[PDB]
Amino acid sequence: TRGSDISKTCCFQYSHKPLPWTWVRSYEFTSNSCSQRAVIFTTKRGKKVCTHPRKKWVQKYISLLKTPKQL
Repeated sequence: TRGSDISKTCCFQYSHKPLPWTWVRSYEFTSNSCSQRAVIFTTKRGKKVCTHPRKKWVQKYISLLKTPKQL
């Protein structure tokens, strides 16, 4: 919320593994202009990782890291 709100960058590689919540912070969906829509999980080190929204494990990390409750 107080880092880089202008991080509208696309993604490409997708990690397939449960990241250690100890180093996880939040997440963020890619932009619509990107040619490959993908979710992203941010860690405590400041490194945002891209991932696929299809994988159920990712849907569990997004709802857990933070719920989309913004109108």
